[PDB]
Amino acid sequence: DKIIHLTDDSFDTDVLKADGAILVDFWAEWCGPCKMIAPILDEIADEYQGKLTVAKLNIDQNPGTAPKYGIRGIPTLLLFKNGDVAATKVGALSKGQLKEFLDANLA
Repeated sequence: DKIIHLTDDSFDTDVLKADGAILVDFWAEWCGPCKMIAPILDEIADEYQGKLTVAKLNIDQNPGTAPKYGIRGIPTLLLFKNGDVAATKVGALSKGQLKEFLDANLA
């Protein structure tokens, strides 16, 4: 619904050319922690509408994008502000932990 579903072709447009903040989630289907945080990312899209947009890129279906941001470990949450990484979070975390990360880097 409110979450952008990225591909390798849509990443520049959806992410790098966006006028505002976008939380990108680099994930895969076999990754248990990625699946842990997925419903938390749905809640965050709701609570932070007007402040931020959530986007997801699946690194198996789209294998070109991840090695440009040096990703070696999933889930990796990267926060962008007009196309530049502001903040990096590696591994699973809770709703409250993710909020705290957002509130402090939304800045």
